[PDB]
Amino acid sequence: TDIARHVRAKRDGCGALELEGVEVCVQLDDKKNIHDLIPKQPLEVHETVAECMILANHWVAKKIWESFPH
RNA sequence: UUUUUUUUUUUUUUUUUUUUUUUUUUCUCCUCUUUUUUUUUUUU
Repeated sequence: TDIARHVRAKRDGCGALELEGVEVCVQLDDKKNIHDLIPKQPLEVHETVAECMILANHWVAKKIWESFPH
């Protein structure tokens, strides 16, 4: 939690653009038919893991660029 | 006291052959309406 919170702190002091999409989820029972629909949401922990893997993939891309130029 | 005679089941067998699924019609034909076309993002 703390690590993610403050990786967020930094890379928003830089300043990202965090926006959203109109996404909905669907549950299907035994009969395979629509019990109900439910709008889904972005959760704190989604943001945490999103930024952890952003920074990860970022260092990855750095490594592989300085490692292979063209 | 009533003798004698009037044929019967066609003859024949020791002939060659080098093709081939099917088969033969039916004309030109008015697709109705918020749009440029949305798009990163993350959790599978």
